[PDB]
Amino acid sequence: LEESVEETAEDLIGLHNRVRLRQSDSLKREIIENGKFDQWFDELFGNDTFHLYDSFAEAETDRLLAKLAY
Amino acid sequence: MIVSAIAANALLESVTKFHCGVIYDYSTAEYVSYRPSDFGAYLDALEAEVARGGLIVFHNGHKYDVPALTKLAKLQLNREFHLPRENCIDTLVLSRLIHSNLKDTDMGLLRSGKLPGKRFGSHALEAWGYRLGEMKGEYKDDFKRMLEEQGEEYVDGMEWWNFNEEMMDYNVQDVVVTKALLEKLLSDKHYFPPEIDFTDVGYTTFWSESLEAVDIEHRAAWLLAKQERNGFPFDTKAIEELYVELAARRSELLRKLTETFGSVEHVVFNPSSRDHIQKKLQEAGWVPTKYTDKGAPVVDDEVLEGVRVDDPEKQAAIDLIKEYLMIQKRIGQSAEGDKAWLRYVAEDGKIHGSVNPNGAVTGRATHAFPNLAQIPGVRSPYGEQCRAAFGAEHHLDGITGKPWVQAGIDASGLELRCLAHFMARFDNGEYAHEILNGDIHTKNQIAAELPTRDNAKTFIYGFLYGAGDEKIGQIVGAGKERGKELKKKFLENTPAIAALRESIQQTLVESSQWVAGEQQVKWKRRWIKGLDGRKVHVRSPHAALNTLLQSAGALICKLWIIKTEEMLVEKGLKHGWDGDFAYMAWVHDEIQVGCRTEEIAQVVIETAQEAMRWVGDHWNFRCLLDTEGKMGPNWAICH
Repeated sequence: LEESVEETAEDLIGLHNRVRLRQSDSLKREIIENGKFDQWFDELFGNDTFHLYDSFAEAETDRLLAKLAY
Repeated sequence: MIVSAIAANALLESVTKFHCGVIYDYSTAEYVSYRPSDFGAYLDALEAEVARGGLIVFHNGHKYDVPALTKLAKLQLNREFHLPRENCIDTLVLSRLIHSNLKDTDMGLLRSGKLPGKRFGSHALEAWGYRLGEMKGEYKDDFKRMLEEQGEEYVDGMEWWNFNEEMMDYNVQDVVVTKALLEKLLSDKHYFPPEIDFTDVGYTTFWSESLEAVDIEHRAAWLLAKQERNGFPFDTKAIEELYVELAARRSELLRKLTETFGSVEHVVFNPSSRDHIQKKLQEAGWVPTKYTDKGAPVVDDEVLEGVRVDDPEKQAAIDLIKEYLMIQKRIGQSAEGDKAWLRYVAEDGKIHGSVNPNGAVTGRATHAFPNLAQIPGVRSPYGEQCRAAFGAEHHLDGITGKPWVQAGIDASGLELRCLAHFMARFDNGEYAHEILNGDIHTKNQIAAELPTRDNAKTFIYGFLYGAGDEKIGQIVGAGKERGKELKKKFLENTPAIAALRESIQQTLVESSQWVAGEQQVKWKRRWIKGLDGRKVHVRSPHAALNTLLQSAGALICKLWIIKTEEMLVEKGLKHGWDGDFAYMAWVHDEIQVGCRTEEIAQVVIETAQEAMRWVGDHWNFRCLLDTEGKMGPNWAICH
């Protein structure tokens, strides 16, 4: 709830590849635009297993449980 | 990716017709030959590789082939032909990058008799053909000897005046060595990772999967080649108006310098050639102090200032000789030289000083014909006139007719800030903030205990670059006694510097040992990683620091001058004398940019600073980098 879906994915992506894509700032722009992002992305989320919540615009209780049940 | 090489009638200055060219495609795995009527189809084949997003392989193409194909397409086919910088590669540049250390290695190859002595140091195609074993013969020598023996002599390059079926075959010969040299460079995994076959990828992937230095070098060589074609506007009349004032001064002095003396033999001596001052001072009663390795006494500017003789006329004549030698130097650089400036002024009124990019072990390029990076400064005699001759004001605008304005921007204290970056790892940015706080020469003075700040300035650079203890002691008028204690005291007050040589020595290396007065400094690792990741073979651990900092400083400037122009193009300005600005000269940490209006120069100055901060941000520099700009007509004002 406290971070966009891209930010939680950002953590997951780095975590899978045993790295921190939040502190190495030259490497962030490099490995993504070169072809190592698409590589890891398919390597990780390709199994269609990961699902996230996208809003950050203060969800209501039965505007979350509905989505959580979904 | 395709590999090619061309054949023209002459050099970039007066090339008029395209002869032949061969294109080997890695997808088709077959060569294609073109002839002087197939020039049109040749330009199409290169565009097709651009449309697919591939690469075009040339040897010396960034400096010659590509701009020549730009020039040839305008006068012969009346079509605009321009290869983008992103989808063209120059093996010659990569050769200077990957194998800067090769000769060196060539000593055994030179002894082998495999590699010609005239190609001892050349990165040229012919020099590489024997290295790959692909040289079946050279077109340069098989023509010259045919001019002697089979009739009619020759002067300078006539084997290109017109096409011949042997040229069409030696055009292929130039291509297959280019292909093999490319694969020899792609097989070096320090720059090109093995997981990617660069012989079969798109241009977007090639730059990104390669080492950062690879990308910079092609941007650097492309940029500097533009500067050569931009050239430096030159006031011919002014230098001519100086040669008159100097030759007259030389002639009047020559007359006067025969008034004090006084000389199977004859006699005519004048102030030149070591047999001159040596022959007279050993008659005025001068005992030489410092000698040379051959035995001859030292006769330089240093000792001449201190030469004291009992003869007042001889003594007063010393200062007259001091002037004479200096007069010859300026004359010998601007008029009376084989590479004099007046000889290189083209028909446009500009001097096109050439530049070999990172074809120089570590960082800063090399300049020659003429060396634009050794014009006497404003602080030296007659340099004010000299620097004034190199100015944007000496080139009027092809449209408005106005004198362009020059913008001079240098890297503020680049050397010490690079030092602050590598030592901020041990003092947590202490020394780096001392730069920003200002008066780093004041702190170095206190740290090394020097009487004046100027003594600290001359100390910090000499000490950093591996100076003896005598030379350090001579700063305060002493020897190795004060020198050893001056350096040891500086190390104690600046721990980070010593700890820096730990991390370097723990990278790791070997160990050294002295045997009876011989420096036997061995090593295990003779290659330092740069900021872009290139190999910097450096030297013995006795200094090495100088190479690390100068590699850092010059590679920063390379990115700096690249990012500035990219932003200027991004901001909308146009590069070229028909545009708004033009790169004229790059000197270590300073550049000279011609500008159509004063307003444009102001943006250039700000843009140059913006690029310098981006470079510092890109490589996560531990210390802050900055620049200072100066606006004016010529070089004597912008520096």
